[PDB]
Amino acid sequence: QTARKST
Amino acid sequence: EPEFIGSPVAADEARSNWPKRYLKARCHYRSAKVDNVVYCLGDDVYVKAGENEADYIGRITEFFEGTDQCHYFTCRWFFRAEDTVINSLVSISVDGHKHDPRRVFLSEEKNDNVLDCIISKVKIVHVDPNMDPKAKAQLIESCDLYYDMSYSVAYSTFANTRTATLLDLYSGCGGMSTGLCLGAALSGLKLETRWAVDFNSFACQSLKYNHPQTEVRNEKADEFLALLKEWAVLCKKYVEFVVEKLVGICYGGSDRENGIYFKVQWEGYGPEEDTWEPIDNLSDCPQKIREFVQEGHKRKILPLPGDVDVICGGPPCQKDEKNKQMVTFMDIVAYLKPKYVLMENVVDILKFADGYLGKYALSCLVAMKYQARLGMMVAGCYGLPQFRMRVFLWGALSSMVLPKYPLPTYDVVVRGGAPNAFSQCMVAYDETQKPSLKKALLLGDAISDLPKVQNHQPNDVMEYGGSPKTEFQRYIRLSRKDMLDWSFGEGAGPDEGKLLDHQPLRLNNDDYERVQQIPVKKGANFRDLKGVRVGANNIVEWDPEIERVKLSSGKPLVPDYAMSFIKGKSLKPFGRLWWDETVPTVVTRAEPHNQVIIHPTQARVLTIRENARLQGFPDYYRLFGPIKEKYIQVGNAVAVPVARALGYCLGQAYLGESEGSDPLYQLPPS
Amino acid sequence: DHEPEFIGSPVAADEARSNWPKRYGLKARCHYRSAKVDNVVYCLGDDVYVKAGENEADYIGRITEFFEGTDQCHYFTCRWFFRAEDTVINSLVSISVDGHKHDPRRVFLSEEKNDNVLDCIISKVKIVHVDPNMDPKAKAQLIESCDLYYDMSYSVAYSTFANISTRTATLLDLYSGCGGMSTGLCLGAALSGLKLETRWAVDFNSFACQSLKYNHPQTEVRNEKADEFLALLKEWAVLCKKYVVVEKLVGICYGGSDRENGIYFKVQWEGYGPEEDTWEPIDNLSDCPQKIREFVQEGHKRKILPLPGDVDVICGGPPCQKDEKNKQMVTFMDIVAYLKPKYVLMENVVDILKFADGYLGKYALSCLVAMKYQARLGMMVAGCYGLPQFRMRVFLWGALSSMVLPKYPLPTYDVVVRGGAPNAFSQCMVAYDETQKPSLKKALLLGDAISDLPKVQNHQPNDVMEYGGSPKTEFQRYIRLSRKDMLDWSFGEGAGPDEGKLLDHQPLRLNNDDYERVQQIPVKKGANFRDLKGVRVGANNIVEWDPEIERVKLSSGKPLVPDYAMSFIKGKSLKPFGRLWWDETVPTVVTRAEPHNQVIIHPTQARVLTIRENARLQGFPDYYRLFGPIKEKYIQVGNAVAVPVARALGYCLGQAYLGESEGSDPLYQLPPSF
Ligand SMILES: Nc1ncnc2c1ncn2[C@@H]1O[C@H](CSCC[C@H](N)C(=O)O)[C@@H](O)[C@H]1O
Ligand SMILES: Nc1ncnc2c1ncn2[C@@H]1O[C@H](CSCC[C@H](N)C(=O)O)[C@@H](O)[C@H]1O
Repeated sequence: QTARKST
Repeated sequence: EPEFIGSPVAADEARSNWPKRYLKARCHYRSAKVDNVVYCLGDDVYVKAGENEADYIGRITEFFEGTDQCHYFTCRWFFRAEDTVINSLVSISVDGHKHDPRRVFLSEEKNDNVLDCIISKVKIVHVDPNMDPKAKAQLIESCDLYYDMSYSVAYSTFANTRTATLLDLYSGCGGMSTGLCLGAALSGLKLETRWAVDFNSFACQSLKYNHPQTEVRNEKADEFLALLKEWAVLCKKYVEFVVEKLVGICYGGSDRENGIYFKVQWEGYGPEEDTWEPIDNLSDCPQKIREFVQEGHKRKILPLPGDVDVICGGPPCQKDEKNKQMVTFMDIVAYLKPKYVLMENVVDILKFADGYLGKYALSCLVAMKYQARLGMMVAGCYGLPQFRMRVFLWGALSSMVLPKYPLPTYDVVVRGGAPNAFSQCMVAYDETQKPSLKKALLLGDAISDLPKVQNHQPNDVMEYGGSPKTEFQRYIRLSRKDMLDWSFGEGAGPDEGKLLDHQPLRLNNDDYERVQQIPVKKGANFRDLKGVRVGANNIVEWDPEIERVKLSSGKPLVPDYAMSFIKGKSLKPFGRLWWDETVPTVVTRAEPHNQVIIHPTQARVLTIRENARLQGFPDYYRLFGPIKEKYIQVGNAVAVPVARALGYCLGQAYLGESEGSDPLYQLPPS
Repeated sequence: DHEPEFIGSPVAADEARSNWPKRYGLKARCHYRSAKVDNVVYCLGDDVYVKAGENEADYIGRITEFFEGTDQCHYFTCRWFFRAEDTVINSLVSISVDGHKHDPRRVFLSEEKNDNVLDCIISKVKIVHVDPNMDPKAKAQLIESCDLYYDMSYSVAYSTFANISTRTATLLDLYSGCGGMSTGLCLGAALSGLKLETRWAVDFNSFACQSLKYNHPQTEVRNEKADEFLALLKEWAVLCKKYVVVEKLVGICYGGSDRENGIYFKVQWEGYGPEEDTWEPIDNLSDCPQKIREFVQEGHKRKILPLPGDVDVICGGPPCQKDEKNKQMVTFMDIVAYLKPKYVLMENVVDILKFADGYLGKYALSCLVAMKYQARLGMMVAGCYGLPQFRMRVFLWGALSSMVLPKYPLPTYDVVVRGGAPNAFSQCMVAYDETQKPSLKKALLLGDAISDLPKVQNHQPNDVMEYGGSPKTEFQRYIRLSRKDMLDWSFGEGAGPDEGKLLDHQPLRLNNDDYERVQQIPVKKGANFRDLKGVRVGANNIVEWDPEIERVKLSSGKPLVPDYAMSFIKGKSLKPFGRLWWDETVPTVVTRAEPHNQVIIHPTQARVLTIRENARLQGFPDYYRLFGPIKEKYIQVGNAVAVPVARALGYCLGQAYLGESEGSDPLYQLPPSF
């Protein structure tokens, strides 16, 4: 559904 | 004491049974009593061998009385995983795989020894794969020793429409993948490359171009492996922005810490903004991944153990150090367990550390209980205008038929520069004059066709300035379908009839100058440049007369290093070669000073295409990247004809067509 | 035996008021130069232990006053001594950098006092005063012969540990990026009159190095990691010790693609040019000295690499995105520990002090002092100093005991600081408390910064264009100046390249979707995506679709409004696809310019603020070249510390180096525009 970016 | 029990002699049916005897046997019995125990022919035994060293294990094939009146027994030998060519190096474990101190291989080898030599009796059983669980185990419990296989010192052979998937490792440009596939096609088998793993982004570029369907992977072998293991586990369960369409999966990476990352797509974000993200951050969107893994499985984007059928070698060996890549390779083989394993590599393997690596491979294959065999093969004998000798290592399951090495198709003379450690690994004819062999090619045959181009040709694609002028040239310009590439299936492959990659290295001006300067005679080399002389041992020295010539730049005729190569001598450096002959090995680096690479008549050095022809590359085959890299791509490649031959033999093995075993095979047209 | 009060004697007639009339207006009936607690009498100037609250810190003091006051109650006021634990830096005394640890018996003399009853005096202590100049055993003896020593005063103002009581300087820029800080420094140095050269710059990014190298031709630009660079440094020291087909040895390293962790040399060989060169391990090289020997001697002469003996300044930006990475703080202090500059300067984000309580801030400070290094710390805003942005960061001054420490420059703009002023560091910051500084220097705005510039459009693939115009405003007039007028000086007194030209003026290209989107954005002041087919309203101001109006298709068919815009901040966000105006300030120039969430986009031009527009926003001289993909250099600019700020620093320090300045005043004011 969703996820998040990383440096 | 050592008397011949076992009743009278063989009665002279023996000389029919043993013609050679009549070391000549003047009599023959069926049994013998040494000490107080009695044995008969066919028994298994221990022979006392030399002083402070192991005990030959043997089967008795003969009991006879030499003309000496001395009493002998002839026995056929059993080999210990050591006594074989793999000696020492029995220690290697691969993924919890190891040799089994009581296991042996039946040799057709025989020796005759006096009887007192017999220690005692073994019990050596024999077991075939078809027994399967316990059925073997029960036996192995019973026996003192057991053997499933046979060791032949030749090739070190450990030997007992359909579709096959192939995995190529360390495959640039897919020379071997391709050739193998072609041969396979001829065999009647369809061998398609379902995955290829290579580091070089370019070789990957080329492979992908010419094999659109295969799954190319630009990554280290190791990574691909770890990624394989996870891919299996994860494959099992199938599971601050909104994601979409995970397009990619990779383990490790440039900076990436070891672990799985997915190429991600965010809604309304475009290709740019697609990022590799760690498995954890994607937790929030499991379903996306569940989906991705789902199709991916059906599509077989990554191999699982049952899936790999045949698989290609080529790990570069530059012991623990730069040898690592073969370890990795064998590990792959271990996890995946394909039916067939083909490994190519240079000859030194058998020469270096006294053949340490050849045996590392051999063992790793056998302790894995694969049937294994190997041979050295020269590129030229197969239709190339060059002499390139490489080592090929065959392995196969016990469920399968061990392939064999196709013999030379051409008249090239082999000088047997074979390492000792393996003395008879060479696939060569032996003298049997089967001269039904073609004429060893020279350079002219290969390249006389190609149109004339200059030092700077910056065109990947250019049409042909002519027509195939020879049997070979006729051959290498042929449609993907006239050979059986089937990369594109039923239809015509792109770049139809076009001549591609005909380019030389662009020489810094002056080079263009020294080269322009050269004679275009037959034997031309730097010695013809105006500094020439001789010595008791020939040493180029400046003629003590002429002043040093300077180019149209601030540069000399640049003998500076040329003058000293092999401390002089070395007629090899700047100089032409010509149609009159062969290049021993096409190399990765085109550059004149040490290489005799120079086109015979054109003053340009040799274009890559040429080198590819030399390498047996079908012309329809494309490449990518700058020049210098294309060069490498072809320099690394296995001669395609050789791979083609292997591909055929393999095809037959896979299909089961074959004949009672021996190292090498034959074929008509091919 | 219970006496608990003041001895008595002249009570000084009155020099009492003369001396200290804060009383005589606390309160004092009279004073005494001695007092008797238990068996012993304490005079003044006596170092003593005072009783704190139960369980807590046993104070340390010099007695200033003895007196009696209304209500009676005998009092002594002593000014305090400071244990490194009592400083801003506590708990970190536990830190060890190299052989450096905090001497448990060591203190720092504040001027801070308090009044207590003679009842709480535990004993008196012998606190000896040291001094930087002193020999072996000169110090040993004083220290041995004492309860405690103090070499420095700790002032809480700036967390200042300080001493108590043309030319050249080499510079090492670590985490240099394109070297904004470095350059700026080198520019302030010029004013101070000091010649500060950047002889080494170390950054991991390839592009950052080229921009830095191109703009500073003579310098050693190392593209590698601080770790690696350090390993090299040492090993190189070892070599300088020793010697003091392959053809030539051009270069030296500690292999970064992780090689095997050993030294490597760059190799050129016999009729192959630069493009083929390789790294080969030192061992892999034969016995041949002439190559190696002559390389080390030649390089050493050229000081191509530092030895501890010579570095005069070093600055760092270590990102540090207990310790989770953040290492570069540690590695920074490691390199510093190795080389012993005479000065240290460290830029980082304010958040250090915040993250968990300035753990890192106190770590840097703690290490710095533990090495016996004058240290002070302060927060500066880019806007003061004249930039159309509010950019606040933290600077660490590491000056040496043997030297004077640089102050911090007072704001050169009237921009209003409202301090995010995290606790421990509340007192560390640069501003005018309440003072009619009257630097009218009206706060700079975008209009002033970018106003003179040729129109450019979404796609502009030309580094070098022409202005075709003259600077509009004092800033713009100021921002375009020859390296000479500005002193960049890195050029041999001959003109720099790219004179009077315009560079890197070009935005990044938006994929046609985004491009069109920005196309439809109005030119009004408050321009936002909110103004698109499909408007919205609610309590939240939240964006919810128009309807009666439906979607849209771009040429590609993608919608006008990506949903995320609608989604942002509960949808109350007003940021996506926003225009600036000429009267607007960017709080901070950011490493990445994309329209999606930030309002990055030209007041009038339909495009994103171009790289050069940002460099200007960041204070880069218009002659400063940037290299690599438009994005990479966007990043280069975003990361960079404002050049004007670092320039002011370069000035204050510039003097500190030549030792001209007053003391004990934490901050400066610069003469013209400095
Ligand atoms: N460590 C590694 N991981 C993955 N590929 C590697 C590798 N080391 C070498 N290689 C591959 O080794 C290849 C050269 S040898 C392979 C030639 C190939 N058999 C053919 O016939 O074309 C290079 O293309 C490189 O990609
Ligand atoms: N481990 C490391 N080793 C060397 N450089 C590093 C590094 N980690 C981060 N960096 C560099 O730190 C830089 C950010 S700090 C640079 C800002 C600089 N003072 C200026 O204003 O120009 C990044 O460009 C990155 O390349």
